Amino acid sequence: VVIDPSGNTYYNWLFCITLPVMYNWTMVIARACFDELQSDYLEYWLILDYVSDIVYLIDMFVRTRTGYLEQGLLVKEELKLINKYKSNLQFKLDVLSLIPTDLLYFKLGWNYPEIRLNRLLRFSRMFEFFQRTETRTNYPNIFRISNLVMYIVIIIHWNACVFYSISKAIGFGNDTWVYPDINDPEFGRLARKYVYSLYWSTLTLTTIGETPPPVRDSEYVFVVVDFLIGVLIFATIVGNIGSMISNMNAARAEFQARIDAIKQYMHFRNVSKDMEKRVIKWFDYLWTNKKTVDEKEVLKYLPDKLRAEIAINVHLDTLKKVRIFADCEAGLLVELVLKLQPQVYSPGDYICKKGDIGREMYIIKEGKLAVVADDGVTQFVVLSDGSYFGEISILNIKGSKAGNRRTANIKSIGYSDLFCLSKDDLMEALTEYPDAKTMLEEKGKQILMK
Amino acid sequence: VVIDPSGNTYYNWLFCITLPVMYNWTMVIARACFDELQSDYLEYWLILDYVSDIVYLIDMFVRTRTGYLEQGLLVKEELKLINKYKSNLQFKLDVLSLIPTDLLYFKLGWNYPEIRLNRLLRFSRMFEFFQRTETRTNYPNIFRISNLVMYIVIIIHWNACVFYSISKAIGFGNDTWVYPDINDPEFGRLARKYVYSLYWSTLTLTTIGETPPPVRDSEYVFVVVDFLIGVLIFATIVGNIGSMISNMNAARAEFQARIDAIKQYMHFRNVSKDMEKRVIKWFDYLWTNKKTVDEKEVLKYLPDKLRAEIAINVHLDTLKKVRIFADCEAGLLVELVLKLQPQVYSPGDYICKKGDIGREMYIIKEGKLAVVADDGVTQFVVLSDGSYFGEISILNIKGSKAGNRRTANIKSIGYSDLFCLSKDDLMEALTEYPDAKTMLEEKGKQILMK
Amino acid sequence: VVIDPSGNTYYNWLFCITLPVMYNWTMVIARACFDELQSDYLEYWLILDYVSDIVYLIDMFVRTRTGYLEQGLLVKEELKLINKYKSNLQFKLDVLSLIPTDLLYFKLGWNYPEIRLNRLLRFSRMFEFFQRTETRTNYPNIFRISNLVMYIVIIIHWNACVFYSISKAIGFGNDTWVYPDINDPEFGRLARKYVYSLYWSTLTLTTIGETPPPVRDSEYVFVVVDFLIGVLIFATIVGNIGSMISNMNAARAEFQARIDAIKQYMHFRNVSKDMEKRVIKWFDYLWTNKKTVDEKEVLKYLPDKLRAEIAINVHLDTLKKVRIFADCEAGLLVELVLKLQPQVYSPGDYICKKGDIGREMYIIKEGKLAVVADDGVTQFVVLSDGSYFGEISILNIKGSKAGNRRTANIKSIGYSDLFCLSKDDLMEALTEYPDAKTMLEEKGKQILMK
Amino acid sequence: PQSIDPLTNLMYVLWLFFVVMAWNWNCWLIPVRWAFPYQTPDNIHHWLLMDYLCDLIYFLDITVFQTRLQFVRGGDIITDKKDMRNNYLKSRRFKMDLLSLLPLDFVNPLLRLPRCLKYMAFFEFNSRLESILSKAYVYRVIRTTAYLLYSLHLNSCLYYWASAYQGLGSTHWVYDGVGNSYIRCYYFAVKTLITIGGLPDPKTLFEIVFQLLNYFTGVFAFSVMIGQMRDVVGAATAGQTYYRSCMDSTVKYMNFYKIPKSVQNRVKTWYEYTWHSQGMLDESELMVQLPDKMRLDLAIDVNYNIVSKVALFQGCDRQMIFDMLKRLRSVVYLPNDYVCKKGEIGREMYIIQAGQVQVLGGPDGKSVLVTLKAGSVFGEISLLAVGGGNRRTANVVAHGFTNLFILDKKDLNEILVHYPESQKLLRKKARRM
Ligand SMILES: COc1ccc([C@H]2Sc3ccccc3N(CCN(C)C)C(=O)[C@H]2OC(C)=O)cc1
Ligand SMILES: Nc1nc2c(ncn2[C@@H]2O[C@@H]3COP(=O)(O)O[C@H]3[C@H]2O)c(=O)[nH]1
Ligand SMILES: Nc1nc2c(ncn2[C@@H]2O[C@@H]3COP(=O)(O)O[C@H]3[C@H]2O)c(=O)[nH]1
Ligand SMILES: Nc1nc2c(ncn2[C@@H]2O[C@@H]3COP(=O)(O)O[C@H]3[C@H]2O)c(=O)[nH]1
Ligand SMILES: Nc1nc2c(ncn2[C@@H]2O[C@@H]3COP(=O)(O)O[C@H]3[C@H]2O)c(=O)[nH]1
Repeated sequence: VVIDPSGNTYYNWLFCITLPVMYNWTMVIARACFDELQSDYLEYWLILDYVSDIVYLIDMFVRTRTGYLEQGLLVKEELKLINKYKSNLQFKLDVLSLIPTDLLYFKLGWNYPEIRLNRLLRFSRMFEFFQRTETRTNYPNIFRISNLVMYIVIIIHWNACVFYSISKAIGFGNDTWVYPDINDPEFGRLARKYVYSLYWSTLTLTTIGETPPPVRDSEYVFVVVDFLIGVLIFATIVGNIGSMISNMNAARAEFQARIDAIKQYMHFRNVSKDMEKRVIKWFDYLWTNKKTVDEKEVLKYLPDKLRAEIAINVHLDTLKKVRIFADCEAGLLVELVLKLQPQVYSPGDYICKKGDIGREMYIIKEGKLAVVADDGVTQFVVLSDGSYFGEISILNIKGSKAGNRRTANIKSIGYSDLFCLSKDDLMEALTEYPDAKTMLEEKGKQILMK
Repeated sequence: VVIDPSGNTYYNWLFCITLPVMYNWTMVIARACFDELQSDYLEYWLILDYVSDIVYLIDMFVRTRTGYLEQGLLVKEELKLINKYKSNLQFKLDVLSLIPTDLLYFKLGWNYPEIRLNRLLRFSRMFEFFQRTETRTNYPNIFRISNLVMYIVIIIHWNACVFYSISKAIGFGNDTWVYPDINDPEFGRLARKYVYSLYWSTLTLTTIGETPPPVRDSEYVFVVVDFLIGVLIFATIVGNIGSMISNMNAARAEFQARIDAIKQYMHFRNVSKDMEKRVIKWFDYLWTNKKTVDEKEVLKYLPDKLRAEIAINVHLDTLKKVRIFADCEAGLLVELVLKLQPQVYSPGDYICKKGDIGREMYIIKEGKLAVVADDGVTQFVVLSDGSYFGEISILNIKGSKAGNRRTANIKSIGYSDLFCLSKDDLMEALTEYPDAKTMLEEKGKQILMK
Repeated sequence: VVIDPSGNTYYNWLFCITLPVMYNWTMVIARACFDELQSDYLEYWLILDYVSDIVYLIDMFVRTRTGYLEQGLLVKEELKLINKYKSNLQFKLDVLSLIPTDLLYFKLGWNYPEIRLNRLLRFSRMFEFFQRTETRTNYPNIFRISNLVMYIVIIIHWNACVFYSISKAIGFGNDTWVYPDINDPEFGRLARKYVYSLYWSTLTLTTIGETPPPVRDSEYVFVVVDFLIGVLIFATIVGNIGSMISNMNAARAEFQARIDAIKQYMHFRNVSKDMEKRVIKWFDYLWTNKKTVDEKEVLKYLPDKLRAEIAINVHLDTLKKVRIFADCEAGLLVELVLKLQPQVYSPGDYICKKGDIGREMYIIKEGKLAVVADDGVTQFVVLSDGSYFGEISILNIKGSKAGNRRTANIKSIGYSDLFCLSKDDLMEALTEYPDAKTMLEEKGKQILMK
Repeated sequence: PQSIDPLTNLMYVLWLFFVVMAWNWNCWLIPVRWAFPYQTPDNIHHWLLMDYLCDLIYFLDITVFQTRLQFVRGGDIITDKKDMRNNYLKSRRFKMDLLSLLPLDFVNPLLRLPRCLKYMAFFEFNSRLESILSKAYVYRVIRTTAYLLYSLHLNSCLYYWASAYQGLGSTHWVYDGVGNSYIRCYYFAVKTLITIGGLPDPKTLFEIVFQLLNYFTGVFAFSVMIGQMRDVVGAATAGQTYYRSCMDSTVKYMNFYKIPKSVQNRVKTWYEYTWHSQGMLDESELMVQLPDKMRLDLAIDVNYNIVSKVALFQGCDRQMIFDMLKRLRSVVYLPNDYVCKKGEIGREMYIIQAGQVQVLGGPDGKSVLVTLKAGSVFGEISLLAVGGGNRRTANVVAHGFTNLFILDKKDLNEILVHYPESQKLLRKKARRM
């Protein structure tokens, strides 16, 4: 056996069925409208059509052997898979796409390859493969842009075929609007036929004009309808490509808009030039060091399990040095790694001051910190990455000199990333884990007595 | 070494390397496609190319001397900077850009400037400048529009060069689509060559048309591809420019949408004419003094510290007039300003009512406020800017009657800007400083007894 | 005075000064470029220029009598207003606007009316009026389209004048691109001259094309530059139009997305079909009566004192019918409406159930609510508009037969919308007024005793 | 019948569609008969018959369809031939309908120009169509397409009037008179309102003024058209775009920090399963948008009986049950995820909405000693213990994708402090067990 839809085998077969579906959606109408294309390379079209039909049969075989998800579990029962497949409209589409219409080659002739237009009814495999591709690829916006570009290309190709077939129905060279006479040596070439039809289709679907104006009323109707198709469908896909490119830089535009609003605020309230320069320095640091994105807003939809595993994988090295994690009973970390919030401090920021209410605990992701003196010029000791502090004032402690107030002032030399840990979150994690509470109380006592 | 990226010297060098990168991105393809441009100014192009290569070498030196942020601190070790820069893709792009391909002139001749196309590979430096300028320029929408207009000019000029080169490869004057024969006196001029190619490229990239139709298959194919380029990439840039121009007044867009929603509520709800006029007057005052957008929403994307001294800097002139802080220890304002909430009051609005519970400090930023008698007609002395009122109720004292209530009522003579500060925030600010606490207490008791 | 800027007199004078500024900004360049326009109506242009200059003098007099808000109060001092005006850049722009350049006529002749181009420097007044209009119009998007169309027409008119000036400098009729020969009777018509120039400028500044191609190099340069300006103009038009479309359809798209999300939630879950129908009908009732937006998230921007009396004026008929509100004092009604919450109810929601602890007491502002028994069909009493229930569960009586629980069941009839007051908010308002804290208890005791 | 509900009657939607077709006939055919010479006396009776049929539709709507439309003024008023009709007569709809039915006989089609003023019926029919018809962006595409078609229709009629005003074929700009007049004037309207160009250039002053105004209106109408289609596609694909944006931001976050492909594949699998099944990334954002009664009732109709089935919550007050139903957090689990671990402490109760879980035990694990289907509840004993002194007896895996509800500790405590009677009930239940 049973093919899993989320596996690589199913995606590989999605590509292997998208190739004949793209081949049909281009070349069936290409050969139907351009008769010379069908007649000149008819052996190649026969081989490719037979291969595409074989792949269509194997695709219907796969659809009887692909497992659906019933109550969250993959179904391996072959009868259930076959019944599910045949109950869907996809089975009807596959049967309609694989009715053998090539027997009409023996009735209508070899120059009528539109008889296998029903092979276009495998478009759902194309769309399923494109939905599955953008999930797997590392450049989903680029792939979406290319897919919409492809849609533009196939719509232009279809309109080129329709223009050539309409010129054929009216007659080649009867007036200036239609494609010229085939007996012309330059305009009788198959390459010139398709390429000039593509040129007309591109100029009309982009609403440019610059083509011979219509003469007959049917040509006027078709030109009006094609310009309308180029204004409501083609311009829509062009705007969709523009919207995908806008969605590429959605976070970039949001960050820049926030910067611009802050700068407008500083411009109106007559903020001093030094403070404006240092705000710009903070934002330049934010963009340069790639800290413009917050893991809280990006991962807010993810569960606690997946956010926990991602945050352990991101913060493995910095949480290794922390004493309460991986040295104590070590079941605490999963409860706290969700609860840690990242904060960034500029050089010279005073993260806590003596006599200030300590409602939060800091774990140094990175950055040099310093337990400074009262004036701040003298540094007692430098805290490195992985160090944790602020634990003395966040908890009630026996023999507390001050209580609920910071005992030392710590300033960051250089920038610093810290895991802020609020008092309520720490108490939530520590009321259920007494060993970590005892260890943290002992650590707090060791510095507080000194 | 060491060059700080956040410094102004780094930005100046970003400009000084952006100039030769733009010079290359224009003139290399311009001289590659227009042979007369290279031939007629060969010595000037040689001097400018040597200058650009020298600036590229100095940019490589700056990149070796540019300090990166490791563990929060700036790296000043020379070998660390060499090994950091030498391990990036930027070093490979700089080496490939400064490959001395000019030795190819002797081999391929003086008519092949496209061997200097590798000098385009410094483009990221250019982009870095556009990231650094846009962050720091006081007119970011104007710079963004100018940057995308410059991108339009680059793409149009490149397509002009491509059109001229394709006409050269096909043959000048061979058919009606290509550039005309360059032995003609009018069209053989270099200025005419460039400006007609630029006119053709402007017409084609804007999907105007109005150019001679193609004759050859390759010409039709190139016109299809270039119209597709002009409707995808060029029109995406057009849509981005239109989105930025329509959103230059982003704060005005939000405020005007707010006015429109509130006025739709008024008109659908059929509120009275007098108060509709009152709300219109309030929002007229909000726009006239440009007090529309709130500082919390704009500044909430900054750290707590940065907002703290931003609020120090903005209100400093009226914070120094405050009796509570900046007079006793000059450190209480550093302790707590961000808890103050600015609120604007209309003329005649009663800030406090007689004998009610008070939970706000109400520090006056601006406006004239009057203590009123109970009748409402006769008013006592008018409070000035920087004064404080309402501190009797927020902090109660034992032994004093009606301490929790309001001693008097306050009327706004005009539009008053006040700092509403919660009572718990005042306790948190005043537990650290007892001298300011008792200084407030003495005057509060004095005005409370009588 | 002294003229208040927020008054309607200032807006009327803004229109009365905008008319000469628009007249200058269009007709000065119109007469400077079209010589027959200046020559044929020279007396009318002299009269209109003198009138515009007189209105400019009166406008500078107005800015000496336009008060500004310092300390929230309008300045009535004449000398202070004069110094405030003269310190502004607008005084310099107005003085430069009214430098008498008509004397240069006697040096230059009457065919040079560009000498009074400095009258354009009053442009800010023009902008200000439209700014004020966008704040005070009842049709904001109609005026936005009018403003955009007006600005594009001024730019197109200016470029038409520029095109005619370029045709004049090159010489009329020397090639196919310039305006044709003035000596020709058809082309020499002043209306034909201006209208064809405007047609050419509309074509070029909207990137339509359809103009004779340039012949000279300077013409090619100007057409490329003007098509780039037209790219900017068309992008501005498209962006403003699309932003208006988004602004008009924002509420529809958001509430339709809410409908789609709740539909997807109900289909994914196993919600019964009756509750699905009730949900869709309730949302449809909310949109049909156009009361989807809650009054908490729409009134939160304008201040609280304005918000309370907005709630008074909006729901005056409902609040006047309440036993609690406007009984004798009619003073609690102003305060309580802000903290009061709105909740809508489908028919048969069972707002209150017997055996449930009361969280809030409910104020019927609209709809008829019955007091049903356990059977759900028999109605004991129907509560009219402005009524109330839920009093005795959250209020405490020393002698109570119910242990903090609701005693009655209320079933909603006919799409009822009603107000709610929470229990903690009930105590907050209960500590305010003693008449309420005795009246609610004596009203609830009689209901509780039976 | 005698009194229909305009909000939810399909027959009223059909009649409103008929009124829409009559109004569309008037709007689309007044400029045709005004400009084009298609109202010759040979077939003038057809035009008069269809005009009088549309006027009869207008009269039927204004008399026997709009009068019997029930409304609400705090209650449903279905008073047949009473103030239900009077509300319609006091409404602006009746004023617009009577102003739109102005009789002008005097055969100029512009005298029927009041008939275009019955546009409120069109908007009412549209508003019914975003309600009763799912996938409503298709009708919005059709509506903006019809707006563009009508704009080109008006421009074609204006162009034919301009051509006949100057004489057909007098200039290369005007319509020459060869072939179908409407089709070629519509061709001019398409080449103009889309600003395609390519037309013969205007010569006389009237032609240049017409072409200038038509290009200006064309630029603005093309901008309106492209903005409308952009808005329709952006609103129709808003959920898909938001899901793709969140998923790609998550994916680039993992690729930034070099998350291994196993965890990345698990997160992508969660994203695709949540989007395909739930239709949204977080149901809680939808629930907080709703009124409180709707959210509470949806929690009821989802899992009220399933919650009430457990014996621990039996005997407690129903309002605590309502509150915990409001506080249940629905989360899906990938296959072979450890919902419970033996060493991990117990904090939360699991209520399987869908899927199967397996309790492992015995020698070295890997033995399904009991499997629980949808609707089961496990982990409730952890709710009883206070102070964190609870642990899972055995590890529980999710055999497949299991959507299940969470009632964690300090939330059950947060609603226990609201109900002291239930506090005593759960205290004695914890002491018994
Ligand atoms: C039908 O498919 C299309 C989809 C997109 C477009 C682009 S090309 C362009 C490029 C630069 C400036 C302007 C444009 N123009 C006007 C072109 N002049 C001749 C009027 C547009 O319309 C563009 O669209 C937008 C909404 O920016 C064209 C066709
Ligand atoms: N008082 C004190 N604190 C220290 C020292 N070294 C590190 N710290 C940390 O600095 C922190 C400041 O805030 P807390 O008082 O909460 O907790 C303090 C300790 O975690 C030290 O030598 N003395
Ligand atoms: N009663 C009184 N209050 C004053 C006077 N001057 C300033 N105030 C302030 O007005 C405030 C009104 O509210 P409070 O009674 O809380 O506190 C009062 C004082 O802070 C005064 O002269 N008399
Ligand atoms: N028990 C009872 N309640 C009534 C009656 N009429 C109105 N009510 C209201 O219905 C409310 C239900 O909730 P409460 O018991 O708190 O308070 C009740 C009263 O406010 C009545 O006749 N009997
Ligand atoms: N250990 C164990 N758990 C079971 C069994 N049957 C059902 N369970 C459930 O599996 C759950 C695992 O976590 P808990 O210990 O909290 O609660 C347990 C029960 O709810 C069983 O036979 N043994």
